[PDB]
Amino acid sequence: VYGGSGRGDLLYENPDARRHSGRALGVLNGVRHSSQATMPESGQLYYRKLILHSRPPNGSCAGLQRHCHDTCNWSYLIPSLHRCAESAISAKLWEKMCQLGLEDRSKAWVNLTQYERQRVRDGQNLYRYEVHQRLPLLEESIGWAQLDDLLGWFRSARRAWVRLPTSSSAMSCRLEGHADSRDTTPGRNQVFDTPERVEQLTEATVHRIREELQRLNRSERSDCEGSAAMRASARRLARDEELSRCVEEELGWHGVALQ
Amino acid sequence: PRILLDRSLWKSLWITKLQLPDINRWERVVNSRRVTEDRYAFVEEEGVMHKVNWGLYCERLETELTVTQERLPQHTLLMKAVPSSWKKLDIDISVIRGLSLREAMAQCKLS
Amino acid sequence: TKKSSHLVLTLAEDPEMVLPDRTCLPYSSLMSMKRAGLSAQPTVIDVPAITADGI
Amino acid sequence: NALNPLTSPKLKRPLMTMLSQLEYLNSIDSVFILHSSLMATSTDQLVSAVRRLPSGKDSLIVTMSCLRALSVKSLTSPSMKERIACARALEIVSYELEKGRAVLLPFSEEILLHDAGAYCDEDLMLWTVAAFLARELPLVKVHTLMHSNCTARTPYRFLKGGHNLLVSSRSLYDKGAPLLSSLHSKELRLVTHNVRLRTPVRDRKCTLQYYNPIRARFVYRRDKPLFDKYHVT
Amino acid sequence: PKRKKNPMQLRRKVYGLHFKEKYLKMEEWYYCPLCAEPKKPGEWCRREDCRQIKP
Amino acid sequence: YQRGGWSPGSKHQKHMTLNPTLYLYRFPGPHGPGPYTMKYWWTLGCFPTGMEVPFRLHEFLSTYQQEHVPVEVEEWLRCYIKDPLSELVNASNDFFKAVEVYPEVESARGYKTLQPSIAPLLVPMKKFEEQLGVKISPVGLRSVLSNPVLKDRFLDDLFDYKSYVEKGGSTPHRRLARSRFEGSLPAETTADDERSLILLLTTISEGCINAGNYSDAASVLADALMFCHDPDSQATTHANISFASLLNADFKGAEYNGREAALLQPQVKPTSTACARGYVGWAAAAAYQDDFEKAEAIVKDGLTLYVGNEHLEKLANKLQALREEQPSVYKQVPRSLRESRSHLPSQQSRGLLSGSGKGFSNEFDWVEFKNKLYPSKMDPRNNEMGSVFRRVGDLGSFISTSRSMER
Amino acid sequence: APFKSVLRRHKHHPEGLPLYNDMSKQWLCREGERWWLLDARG
Amino acid sequence: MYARFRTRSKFYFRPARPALAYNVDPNVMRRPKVKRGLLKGTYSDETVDLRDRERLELLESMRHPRERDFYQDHTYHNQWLRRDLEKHQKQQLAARYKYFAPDFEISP
Amino acid sequence: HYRAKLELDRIRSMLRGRARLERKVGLKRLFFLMRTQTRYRVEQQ
Amino acid sequence: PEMAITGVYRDGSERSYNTKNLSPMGIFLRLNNLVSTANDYDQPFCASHLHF
Amino acid sequence: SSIFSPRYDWRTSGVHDIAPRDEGDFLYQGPQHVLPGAHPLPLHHPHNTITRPVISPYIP
Amino acid sequence: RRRTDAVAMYFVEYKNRDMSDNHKGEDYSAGPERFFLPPRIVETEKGIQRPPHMQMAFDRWASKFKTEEFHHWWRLRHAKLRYWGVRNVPHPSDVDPLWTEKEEEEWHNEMLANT
Amino acid sequence: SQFLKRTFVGGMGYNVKRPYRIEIRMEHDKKRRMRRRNIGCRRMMKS
Ligand SMILES: [Mg+2]
Ligand SMILES: [Zn+2]
Repeated sequence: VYGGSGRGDLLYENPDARRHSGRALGVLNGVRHSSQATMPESGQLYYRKLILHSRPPNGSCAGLQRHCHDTCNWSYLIPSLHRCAESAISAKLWEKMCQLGLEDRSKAWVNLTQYERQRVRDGQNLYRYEVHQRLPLLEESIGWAQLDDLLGWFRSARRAWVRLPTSSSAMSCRLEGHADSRDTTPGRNQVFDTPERVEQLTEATVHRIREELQRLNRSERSDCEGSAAMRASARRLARDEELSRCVEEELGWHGVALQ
Repeated sequence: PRILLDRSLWKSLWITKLQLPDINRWERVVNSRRVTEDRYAFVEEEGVMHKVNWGLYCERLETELTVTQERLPQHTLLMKAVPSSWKKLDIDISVIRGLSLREAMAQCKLS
Repeated sequence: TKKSSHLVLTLAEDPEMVLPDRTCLPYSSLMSMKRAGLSAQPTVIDVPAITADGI
Repeated sequence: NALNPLTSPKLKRPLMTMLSQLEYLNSIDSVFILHSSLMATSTDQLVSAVRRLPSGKDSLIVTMSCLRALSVKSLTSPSMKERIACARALEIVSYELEKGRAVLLPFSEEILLHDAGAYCDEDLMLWTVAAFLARELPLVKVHTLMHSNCTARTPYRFLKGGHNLLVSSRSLYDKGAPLLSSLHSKELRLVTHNVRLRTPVRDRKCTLQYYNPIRARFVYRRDKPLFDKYHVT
Repeated sequence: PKRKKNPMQLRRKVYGLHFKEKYLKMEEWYYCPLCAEPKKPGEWCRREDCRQIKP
Repeated sequence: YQRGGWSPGSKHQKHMTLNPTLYLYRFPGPHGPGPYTMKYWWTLGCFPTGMEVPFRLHEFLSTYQQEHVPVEVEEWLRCYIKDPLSELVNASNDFFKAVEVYPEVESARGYKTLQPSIAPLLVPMKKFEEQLGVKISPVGLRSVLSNPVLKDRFLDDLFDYKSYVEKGGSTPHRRLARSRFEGSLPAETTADDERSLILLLTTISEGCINAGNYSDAASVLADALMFCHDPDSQATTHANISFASLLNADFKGAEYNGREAALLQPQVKPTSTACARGYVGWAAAAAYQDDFEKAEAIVKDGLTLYVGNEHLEKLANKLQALREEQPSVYKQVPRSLRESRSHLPSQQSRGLLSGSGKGFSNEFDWVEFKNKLYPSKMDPRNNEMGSVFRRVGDLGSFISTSRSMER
Repeated sequence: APFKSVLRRHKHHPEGLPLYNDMSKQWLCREGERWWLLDARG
Repeated sequence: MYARFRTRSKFYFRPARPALAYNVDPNVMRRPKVKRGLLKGTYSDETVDLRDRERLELLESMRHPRERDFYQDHTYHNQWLRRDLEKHQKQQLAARYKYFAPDFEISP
Repeated sequence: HYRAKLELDRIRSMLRGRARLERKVGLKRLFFLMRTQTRYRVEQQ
Repeated sequence: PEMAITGVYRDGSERSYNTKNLSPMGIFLRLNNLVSTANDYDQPFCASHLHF
Repeated sequence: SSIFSPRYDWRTSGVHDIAPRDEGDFLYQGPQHVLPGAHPLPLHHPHNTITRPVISPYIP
Repeated sequence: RRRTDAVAMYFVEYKNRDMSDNHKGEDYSAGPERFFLPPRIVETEKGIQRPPHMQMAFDRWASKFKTEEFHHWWRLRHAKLRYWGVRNVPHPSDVDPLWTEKEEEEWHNEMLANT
Repeated sequence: SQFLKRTFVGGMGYNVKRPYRIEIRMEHDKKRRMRRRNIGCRRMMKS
């Protein structure tokens, strides 16, 4: 869990399976007893600890002396989802889909080719996977998020054509599989109720957007009262108007209303 | 061979463009034919292995690593073919490791 | 064997870094400058901040 | 959690504590346990430690014993550098605990964790936490932020007790033994690392005004042919 | 009758003082009060100021 | 005999009777062509053995085939350049969006938080710079974004500039076009877009000064001075350039801009203090050049013009504090010692970066002569012992020197 | 692997040789010690 | 006072990488395709190769004046005897100019 | 002739220096160690 | 398919046996070995280890 | 390797991913669960009358 | 220090610069533009005059280098030092003469300014 | 390098044949200039 992949990483790296090597396993670095020659007893926790903690820091470990990345920042996690949606669905495909959805309201699907349908489906699938992988860091950093990224939380879903679940739609059901066989290994951060946690994250981010708007308006009113003059900047007025329009538009697209 | 896939070897060596016409496509033998699907990758999601598009997955990993290394607040420079033996260069680097820019430049100019 | 090597160099920003003082001059230099007539301490003049009021 | 019962409100992050967030520390990759001896003449290592908190894979364990030691040696210390460093460490740890990036070991959880009847201080509670999570969460890399001169850095020769016949080298991996019984063996030191994250810059202070055996020869040396217009005695 | 030396026999030279004083050592310097350049006491510049009053 | 490999690239002893090889002076090793052979590849044109065939197809493809364009196509290439006004509008919109989406820095307690890097801002600002002819400092931009009030000023000025350019066009472009047309066949006041542009550039320069990059601050002020055609704006910009040059230890430019701001007094509005700031900068440049009597005369004239503005009064008090001690030590500053002592850390950093070190970057390692590097011997400005110019001889023309032993 | 350093405490070194009654090691114990009095008369 | 120096074992023993049999890397079809050095941790914002044409003066400045290099204007061996290129260069030629082969044009 | 090369190559991490770096030296070292430890366990421990 | 049999335990541990060209009786024996062991420790059988 | 060899069972982990793929993997229901491919006899070519149909009056 | 052998360099001069007939007001902070040109002079001592015999000797020695045979010697020295393995020596095609007509004209103007 | 020269760091011996081969090569260069041959370096590869 240390060397291979962390909490919010996207790369699936099985630490015990060396599927990325180009050579047979010659020397085992972390070995406690010579008896581990013909039986390393890997999989046991106390031995795999020594086996994995002796690995060098890779591009995801960010070693002790090397400066680490602010990965747990909402202002980084939201543009990451937006770039995922962009790489999934191209610009021309996005424009055509917007035109078709505005002209027929999900009735002109016959116009798109099968390749584009598969591109949209694969994009939704990859976006759901990335949301699953980023959910812990998101719910951790929701406290100090900023309004632009709070709105990008919905912008990215809309761009990926994924309607967020509220209590097309892709976060509505769980991945099928019996509980007696699922990977319930501790230490592997994997949520099991995604339609239940993404919904509460959406509700929390709507509440956070409302709080941020109220705080901004209250700060502006306090500054105006302290200045004792009705002099609002044109930049601030235009910004307030455009954000007030964009927020309600992109929340109504998903179905959530700001009240 | 009865059925020769494009990525298999027969009287030939491995050439990337010849054995992999499209790296996002995966060829196989379905009903005594060459049937090509979209290459995928298995990822852990909700305790099970799920199939994602391999090309999109690799592009996402690459772009994420690049943007993280970019927005990391530092600057790395790789100067290749330095006219010095690596032993002597490491000798001289040991004195400059763990300094400030001012002290590093000062020691370099005074040595 | 004409040997050559590669060099990796990373510069990072550390706001908590405190550099030692390197402007301390020896007593010999101080009293020589005094004998010449130069001030032992560098002349510093307050410079007003940049203002965009006239525009 | 995998068993969905349905098939058959506002979320807010509370104060991070170890015993209540054991599930979080197991997903976390690396855990650095803070020690008050690190706050000697500087706080740069603590700053470099809290810089790794926004990585999402690193955690910081600060105990109430550590906080009490910090306050004590901030109020009573013959070194103003150490007093200032400990006060700054207090404010940094307070900010981190208020934001929710570092975890805290309150006194109640310290009671719940430490072995029964054993006196604990900062030095012993450090290794108590270390042994606990090295025995219970083996897949977490544990580091200790201590001073180079700290005597608690080597527990098997300074904190080790007597020649106890009821302890062995495997007293760390058996769930029925007390946590402090692991002090006698080197396995705790094998599984726990003591690292200096980022030492401040190695730039030497100004030593022009100290005695120099190569500059002392020129004190009484004749330098008439060295000057033209500004001869000084 | 010499034989190949192991890495530990090679590093023994580092333990001595003759190796550290030649390679691993820094300079005591200050800013030239006239040229504003790093400077070691005892050596001076080619300059009519730094030759009369040599700091 | 043959205590190693047999190929010429091997590393051990060989012999001619058993392993005869042809004379190979220097050739690339088993891994790749080293710099010792690439030197020959770039100077002589081939590796110094002559057995290697020069294969420069890749660099030919990279340079000549790329830079080849048929004349019939390049005749029309210039007729499809993008519209400058639309390019400026799009660049301004993108730059404004990228600056607005910049996150606010969170102030931590006990330590300084690292500012978020300007990753998505270097390209939009690059397009803005290349479309407007003015370069912006990235350090100054980062500092303005870190500063909350400077960020608001920059946002407001950039929005005003966007609106003015989108509603009326580009006044600098109009001025250049009208000047070119008049040259092929007067001067209006500073327009609103030009005012907003010089305002945002002044904000960028103030942020760059708060950072500590005086050279870039002065450069931004210089390229902003080219957009003001109003006396008030010109006086303010000249005072700003004078202060920036004082900080950057550019005493000549500081004095010039200060006296320019002072000369802009008669045609300026009486409320402005740009002329007072110009007098302050002029006197400060004089004092830094160690002309104390000149600085006193300048500050006295400045006081008489402006009866005692606070900046002039503080500068006069500082000059008087220096004058109450200069005759107590030397009665004056010596003429051969003026502008000799360093006073600011900017010139200290500049000397650290571009000084002469022990062994290299001095007059004994390599000398420059018309954009070419020469050894210490071949120095045309020096005939010291060890130079090649002491072995020229009389050249069979006439006995130039009376020296009997040499030359 | 363990490593016994070549730079060892010497009899001619100013740091000198230690007293094992004062040292603090893992293999030294002074808890269950007792003091006996032996008489060598006869 | 003294900086910490440590002799590196890679400078004492570093063999060659394992070569590829039949030019096949055995895990091409198994591992993802990411740019080299990213997952390992090798990253660089700027790469200055001192073997380029624009870095020649910098290379010759960093070199020492004592070390001399001969045959700067001439060459011991005659460079006007025609001889074949290197194997990789001939392979580059064959891979780039494939229409030079006889009867390469499709008919009809 | 069997020398347990594939089995003893996994335990070169427990050695140090040239035995850990180079394969032949480490194999000889581990072979000697296992043989001597077997002897000691059989007739001396 | 991977010719191997894996056992996942309640403490998160895993134990795999190789079953390439192995009889079904041997596969059954290794499966019973999996269900018998707990995969929590690996200690020698010595006098100082007879008592845990 | 050979079954009577130390290198036969030296792979202890990493062979199987703990997570099963949600497309083909299933659980063992019990004795009445008809598993595809399972047969008591060792059949290196497990075919039936559907994959390899026989052409004869009766099934052998 | 001298880069070739890392030897310590020393500037040796005479003390009474102002009391001298020659070298009165000469500035040695930086060398002249050419080795045959008169040395630098401070702005304060621009009107200084030199002894006529030394002036004539210096003028003869400097006019020695104003010929084309010196340019040929210069290019031949380039060729010799390039054949001898000395680096950072340009090609005699890329070299340019130390003394040209316009440069000599402006140097004569500066010499008449310094009188 | 004072401490190094004191503690004899480096080869206490030195080359002995050079102070004569140098003047031999200088005389040979004189002879080459006499015979109108280009002067070559004494040690092109023995360096
Ligand atoms: Mg010939
Ligand atoms: Zn100086």
